Amino acid sequence: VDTINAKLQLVMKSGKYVLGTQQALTTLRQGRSKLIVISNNCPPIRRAEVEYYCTLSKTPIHHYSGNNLDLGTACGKHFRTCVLSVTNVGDSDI
Amino acid sequence: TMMSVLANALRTIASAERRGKRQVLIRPSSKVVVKFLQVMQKHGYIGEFEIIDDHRAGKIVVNLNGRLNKCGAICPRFDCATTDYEKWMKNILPSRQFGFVVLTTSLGIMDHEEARSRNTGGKVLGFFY
Amino acid sequence: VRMHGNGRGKASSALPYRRTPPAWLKIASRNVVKMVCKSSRKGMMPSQIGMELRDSMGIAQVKNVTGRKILRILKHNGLAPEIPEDLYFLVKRATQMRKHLERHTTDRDTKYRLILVESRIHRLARYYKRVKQLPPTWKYE
Amino acid sequence: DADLSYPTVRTERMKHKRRRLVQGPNSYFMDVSCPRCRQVTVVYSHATTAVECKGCSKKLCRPTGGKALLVEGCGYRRKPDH
Amino acid sequence: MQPHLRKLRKLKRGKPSDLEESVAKALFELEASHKTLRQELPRFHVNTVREVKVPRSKKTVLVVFYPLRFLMLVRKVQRALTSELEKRHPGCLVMLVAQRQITKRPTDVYKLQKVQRSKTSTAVFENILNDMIYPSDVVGRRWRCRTDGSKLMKVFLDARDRKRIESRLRAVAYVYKQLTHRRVSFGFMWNPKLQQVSTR
Amino acid sequence: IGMFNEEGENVDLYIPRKCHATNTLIEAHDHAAVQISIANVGPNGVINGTTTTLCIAGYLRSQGESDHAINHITIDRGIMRIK
RNA sequence: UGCUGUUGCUGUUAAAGGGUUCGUAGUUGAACUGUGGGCUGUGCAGUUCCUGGUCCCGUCCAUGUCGGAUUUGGUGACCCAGGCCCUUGCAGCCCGUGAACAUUCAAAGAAACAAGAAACACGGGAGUGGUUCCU
RNA sequence: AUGGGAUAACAAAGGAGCAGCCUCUAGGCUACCGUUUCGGCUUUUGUUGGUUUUAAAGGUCUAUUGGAGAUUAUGGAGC
Repeated sequence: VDTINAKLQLVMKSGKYVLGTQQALTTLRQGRSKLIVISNNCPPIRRAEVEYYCTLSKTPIHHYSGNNLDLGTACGKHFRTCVLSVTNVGDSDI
Repeated sequence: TMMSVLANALRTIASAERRGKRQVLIRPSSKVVVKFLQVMQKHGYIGEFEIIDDHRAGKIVVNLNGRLNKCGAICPRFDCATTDYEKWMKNILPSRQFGFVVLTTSLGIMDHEEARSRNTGGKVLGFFY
Repeated sequence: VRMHGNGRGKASSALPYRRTPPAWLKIASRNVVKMVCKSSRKGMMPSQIGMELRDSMGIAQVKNVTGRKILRILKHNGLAPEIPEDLYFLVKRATQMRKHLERHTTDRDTKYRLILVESRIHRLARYYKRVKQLPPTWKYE
Repeated sequence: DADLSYPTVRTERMKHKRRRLVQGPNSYFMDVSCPRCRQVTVVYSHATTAVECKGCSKKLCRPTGGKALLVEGCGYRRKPDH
Repeated sequence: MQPHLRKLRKLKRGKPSDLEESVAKALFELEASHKTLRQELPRFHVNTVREVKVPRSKKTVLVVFYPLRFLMLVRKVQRALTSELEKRHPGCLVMLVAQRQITKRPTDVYKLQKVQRSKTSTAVFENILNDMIYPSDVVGRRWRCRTDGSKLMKVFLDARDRKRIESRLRAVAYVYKQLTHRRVSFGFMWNPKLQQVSTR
Repeated sequence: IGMFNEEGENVDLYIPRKCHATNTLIEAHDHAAVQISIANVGPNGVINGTTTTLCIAGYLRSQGESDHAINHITIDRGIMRIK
């Protein structure tokens, strides 16, 4: 449900994340990515390769519950993000 | 919304004297409620207090001896110059003999008779006959 | 009586007269102060921190053991939340009701319960600016 | 017969906690011993949370509304007030 | 200087008193490892004064003042010191009272708002009960206001503790008066919760 | 026990009785207004010389605290035994 | 004419509570920093010592269970009492207190110190103060 | 204008959004203000103008003399 929505706040004031699908593929290529959050309206062939780098790099995708606009406000920012990657978690447990 | 903590205090004493109770238990004690009561106690209209600690605001338990006819609070607390004891004596007290008007003065809470002699005036608090 | 709406119900914790910690607490103040902060780095509020202590760890009152309430302990360690928590949980209700009403526009009951909740926020936000604990330009949106 | 300032046992056992002359608590800490491991954790009377043993994590009580239910014959020992 | 003179305040190291020496020694012996667990808090500790007070009945009281800085020490140990300071001194009761300044009432509305509450009289004099009475608690207070005009405090200890402290209270009642110049009278009460003054 | 003249002459018309419970004056027109005279006793259980009499005001009988009030008085007087 | 009502009106049915709720100007707003002491003489109220007028103990009876008496009874209980400054409170009077606590003791708290103090301490002016004041 | 300080009002605060330990002596170094360019400067040396030294002062660096402390450093923390 929204049980994740609480963890993105802690990552936000703790840990390291990067926003956007093209800057979140570099965290996979480097194997620095500890989580992958993807929106609903993320276009399919973008969702598909993001999910594919996550099978090669064994990182744990979480398909989010809402829009890129809502994904984006969860991490309380005024813009939109269809893909979020957590470089390191916080005291938020994954 | 307890606006005046004497208003609440002296009503209870008043309205539990009209019922003949032997004791009253008064909800929010305060530095003024005590000093008022200790003036009642000086002239014989109340026996004893207990001021109980709740750690917050006490609870006064007053032993009534049956001798109070009324206890007011005058809410806005009008002033008295020492020439104005005759208004309050006239309006709020039954006779020019036995009533008492309680004031706050520079010197403290005291009767209108303790005030005439010390010459202070002050602000009115209440009465008791 | 009650701020908005009419209940008069009265239910509250009634704190004890005796403020010395029990004899059976062997936990030093500095070991409490560190629990508070340790669990505030888990993204918890104080109103909950104080529970996990009385529930599991048996600390009834942190003022009575630690010298001090659960927020000086946070404010001193820089772990204190950015918005007071009474204000955070109202904004959090109002926004969900705003998200509720966005599909359901004939639901009049929660259109009125907003009108209440928002009018609270603006009273707290008026307190916490006056008291200087919010930036004086703080606004609902 | 009665004093207001020194009330009988029978009157004030009845009263609400706020309506007492004192304002006291209705709650107490119990000393609970997990059944699964022999270990002892203090547990608050009205728990309002999942409370677990430390060694084994057993969920030693239910949150239930008024007064928490301890689990399955776990030993309670009621702690003093002080 | 002498090894046990570092248990005093430095002004009184030079010219102590026949009283001030004899606890200094005793604090030192217990500083020196003898009592387990007071090997733990011997060494950082000091005494300012001690005073001999004679209640009007039976046994004198040595009132040992130490600086407030040491409360959280002594509250751990206070049951041990007094017990084992009395063995060292037979026939007199040993009380431990931290020393506290009291700001006079300011009279300026603008000064009242600046006063440390812990330096105010009502806060001070309370801690001078808790010092005389410790480890036991004040369960209740009441101020009995009598037709004479007299107001008298009543401080209600636990009944669980009746057995230890009963014997000390006529002194603790009196010493408190000499320190504060206020008066106190004690009674005990059992369920402290439901408030019932013990008679039995 | 009444208002005296400056010359010391007692000026009252009469001095009314006071309820021993409520301490209220008993008025001429008050027709509950009871006296209850309990015969004072001495060892061997014979009546002699009994002055102790209770006065209750009209108010109090009609609510039915007369009984409760006469328990309180006879106990302060020692005419009764708490147990 | 208390039929304009601050003192001082009325509002269920006579004239009069907005249909409900939110709410600004405005009015109102909880408790707390706080019984100063001691000494003397004198007015009040609540443990030495003396009473034997009680209940308790006990005795004699025994009376199936509603007699009783019994002396010493019994530091028991209790009591009515005493110009006990031994009591505590309290009224009034004198009068001392750096007067909580600590701290100083030199010629009488001086100096330091604690507290207070801008009506103050800290330096300074002869064109200051009736010719630069007092000891 | 000046006493009184009970009741009140104004203003400030919002509690890590803080916060001065005092003291005897010795040494070392050190202008002091001011700035746009040459400016300013404390008595005494008989007096005024010019120069200059020494000295205190303050500051700053080091040195330890006595005592505090309203919060235990011989203490907490980690190896």
